Amino acid sequence: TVHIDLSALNPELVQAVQHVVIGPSSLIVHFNEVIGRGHFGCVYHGTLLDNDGKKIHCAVKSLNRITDIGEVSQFLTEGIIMKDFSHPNVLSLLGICLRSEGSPLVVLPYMKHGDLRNFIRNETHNPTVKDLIGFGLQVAKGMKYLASKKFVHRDLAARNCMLDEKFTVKVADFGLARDMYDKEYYSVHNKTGAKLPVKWMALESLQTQKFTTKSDVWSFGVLLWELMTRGAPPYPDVNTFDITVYLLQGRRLLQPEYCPDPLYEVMLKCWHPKAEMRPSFSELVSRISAIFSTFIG
Amino acid sequence: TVHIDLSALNPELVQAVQHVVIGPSSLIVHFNEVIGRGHFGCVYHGTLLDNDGKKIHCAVKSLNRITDIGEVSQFLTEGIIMKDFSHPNVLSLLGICLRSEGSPLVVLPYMKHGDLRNFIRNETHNPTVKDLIGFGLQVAKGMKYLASKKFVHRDLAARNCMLDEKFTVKVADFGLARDMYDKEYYSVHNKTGAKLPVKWMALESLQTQKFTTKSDVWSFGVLLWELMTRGAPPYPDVNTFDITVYLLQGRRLLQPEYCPDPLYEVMLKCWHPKAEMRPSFSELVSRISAIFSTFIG
Ligand SMILES: Cn1cc(-c2cc(Oc3cc(F)c(NC(=O)C4(C(=O)Nc5ccc(F)cc5)CC4)cc3F)ccn2)cn1
Ligand SMILES: Cn1cc(-c2cc(Oc3cc(F)c(NC(=O)C4(C(=O)Nc5ccc(F)cc5)CC4)cc3F)ccn2)cn1
Repeated sequence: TVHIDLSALNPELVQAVQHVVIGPSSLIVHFNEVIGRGHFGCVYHGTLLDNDGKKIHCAVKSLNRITDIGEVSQFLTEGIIMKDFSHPNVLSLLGICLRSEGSPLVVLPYMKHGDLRNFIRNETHNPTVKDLIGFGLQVAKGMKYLASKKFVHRDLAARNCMLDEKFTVKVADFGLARDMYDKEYYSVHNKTGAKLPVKWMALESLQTQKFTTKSDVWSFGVLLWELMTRGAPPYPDVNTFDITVYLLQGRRLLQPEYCPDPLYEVMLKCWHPKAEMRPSFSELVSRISAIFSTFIG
Repeated sequence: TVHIDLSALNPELVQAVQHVVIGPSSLIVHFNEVIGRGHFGCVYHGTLLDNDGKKIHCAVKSLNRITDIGEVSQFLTEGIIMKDFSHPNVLSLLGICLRSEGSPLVVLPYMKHGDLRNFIRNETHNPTVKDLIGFGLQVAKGMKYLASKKFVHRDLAARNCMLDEKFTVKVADFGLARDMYDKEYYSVHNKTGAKLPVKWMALESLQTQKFTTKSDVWSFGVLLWELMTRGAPPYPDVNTFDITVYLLQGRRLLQPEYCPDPLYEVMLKCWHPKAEMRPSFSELVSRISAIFSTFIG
């Protein structure tokens, strides 16, 4: 039971939400089929009805246990941010349900193969080295696009990239994760306080808490490493409190077994201690494209 | 076009600069908006970004026309000297940009009301006698602090005190000045040779070119006089070449119109021909505090 005063929301926000509102008899939420639980609420399988009558399989993200109007606001703006991107390697929005009674909803296209991290860890799938380089390239393209819209991601990692039925990677800001044998996704970050994924963070972000596109580039480097190790945890035998010093000493993730030398060289350029010396996403797309092009497998 | 060998700088200096480094990701230099031109280079309006997102209005001091590595060194040490002071009446440092390619930068907080001399001369502002005594007191407090760190200023005068949006005086070593109708600051001292502001200098400094805290006390006396006359030039009818003799004869700046007797008495004690007989800044803070406290206006 939720009653929301719509008049207490920013009116421009409400108007933006109206441009992507979902029809009254188009969405079915399968409460029986949970995808995950977060601090915000639940994510369900759902079935949206096309402007024609067609049945679209989607993921319904629902806001539950609401305590204040600011929480509704943030939920809705996150939704609106992703409405104004349009790129095959960035996860798109199907719609939003905002009513004065009941949980607000954000509806997303269903991603057949879930998150990229569980996919590359899954032993039934045998993604080849070339494939993994392919996935890293599609990610670079998504970040290249987002960096062109001056959007800073802050939480790039394999767990936040989804993978669709055509094996297209959609960069996303899911915030949830799951284990190999878990049926359901759960929250990665704490309910309150800053989102700090230490082992994906740039040296300067660890020190100053300031995130930039150039720090997304670092996280990408780490994301590449995940791909080439098929989802190994980074710096496993290092405590999250010692990471900073470890980096300051000049140590870096080591070359994974079947990772090509020039791709590992890309990862290092991503981890350059000076941000402005790291490559842009545009340069990464070109470098990794060249590598992919000349790779045999 | 300038390229600097960082390895040719003292390594401790470079390490100190690292503790206050700014990212080329955070500073915007408005080359279109010049504040002043000196022999070192230019000062621009600029916009620095807070460690997460806030836009800070600053002044960017840039080193241009560099001929040798010693010049870079001095520029940078001046910056570092002012990083290790911390006092509300001493101008602080926002940061330094030191890169191999391009002009080195020192970034400072923007002072809404510019230098103290132009402020008290400005007829749109009607600072009362009490206010002016207030400004002199804030200066004494700044010098008191600097004298406790064994720092000798050498060039204290109203033109080198800045004034912020709360009307706090920041003692500084700006080195620049401007006229009532000039839109832009210019150099006070010659390109080459010693910085010698004759009408603010202690008798012994005029003779021996040695500067001490006790000679800063003299300059302060003169600075007080500027304040009480709302920025009149000192010894106007005296040539800079005859000042020494004039002082040797025992003559001193006269009592300004609405200056209180006991504050003028403070100024004289500052101009005592024997340095060790002048008051310390700590004594000046007490004396002027008492005067300010019992002043009605
Ligand atoms: C088999 N399987 C299918 C699934 C499955 C699970 C799904 O759940 C979600 C996935 C998300 F990515 C978000 N994301 C979000 O809610 C937001 C988001 O994506 N932000 C954002 C996006 C792109 C940007 F560039 C920048 C920001 C608004 C935060 C939510 C979800 F519920 C969805 C589809 N499919 C899981 N397993
Ligand atoms: C409206 N308006 C605002 C403005 C305006 C102009 C500004 O220009 C500057 C002011 C300075 F004081 C320095 N100072 C310096 O560069 C140094 C300095 O201050 N050293 C120092 C400082 C304090 C000490 F106790 C001892 C030494 C290193 C020499 C530089 C500047 F570019 C800045 C802000 N605001 C001018 N008009």
